[PDB]
Amino acid sequence: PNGKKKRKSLAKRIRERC
Amino acid sequence: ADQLTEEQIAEFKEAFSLFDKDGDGTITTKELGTVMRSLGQNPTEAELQDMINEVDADGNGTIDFPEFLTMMARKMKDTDSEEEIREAFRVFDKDGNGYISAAELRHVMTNLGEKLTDEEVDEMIREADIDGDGQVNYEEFVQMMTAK
Ligand SMILES: *[C@@H]1CC(=O)N(CCC(=O)OC/C=C(\C)CC/C=C(\C)CCCC(C)C)C1=O
Ligand SMILES: [Ca+2]
Ligand SMILES: [Ca+2]
Ligand SMILES: [Ca+2]
Ligand SMILES: [Ca+2]
Repeated sequence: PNGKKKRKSLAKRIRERC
Repeated sequence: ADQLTEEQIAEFKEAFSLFDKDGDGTITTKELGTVMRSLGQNPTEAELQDMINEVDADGNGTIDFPEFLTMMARKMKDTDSEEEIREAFRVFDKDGNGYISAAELRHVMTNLGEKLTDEEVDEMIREADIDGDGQVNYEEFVQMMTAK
C-alpha cells in the first residue's frame, strides 16, 4: 500500500508471522 | 509450487523427509500426526484431514511434493495462530478493561518502531468497531487484522 503521511503498518503485531 | 529459490527448496525437503517416514514419497495423516506429535502439536484426525484435503489436489489421500510445498511455502491458509490472538488481545489492552481503544493500539504500534499519528490508529478502530462503541473487543480486534 502507498502511504506517505499514514501508517505504513498496523497488523504486523499479531500476524507478525514466521 | 516449485518456482522458489534453491535455498527455500532445500528447507521443505528436510521437512518432507519428516512427513514421509515410511519412504513411499507421499504424506498421510498418520505420518503427519507423527511429525506433529514429535515437535509439539496434536491436531485430531479431522483437523489432519482438513489440511490434507486442502493441499491434496489429486484428491488421492496423499500429499505429494508440489502439494506439500503449497502447504509449506504458501501455508495454504491465510491466518496464523488465531487462538493466541486473544492472548495478544490483553497486550493491546494496556488499560485492561477487556476492550482495545485507539490510544491502546497507539502505544502498541509505537512498540514496533513504526510510528503513526493518532488519526491513523483511530481510522483502524473506525473500520474494526463493529458495535460502534469506540473500542474493539476480541472479535473486532481479531478481524481488524486476522479475519475468520
Ligand atoms: C518457523 C516459522 C516458519 O514458517 N518456518 C518454516 C517452516 C517450518 O518448517 O516450520 C516448522 C513447521 C511446523 C511447526 C508445521 C507447520 C505446518 C502445519 C501446522 C500444518 C501441517 C500440515 C501438513 C504437514 C500437511 C520456521 O522454521
Ligand atoms: Ca509416506
Ligand atoms: Ca496428492
Ligand atoms: Ca482497554
Ligand atoms: Ca466495539
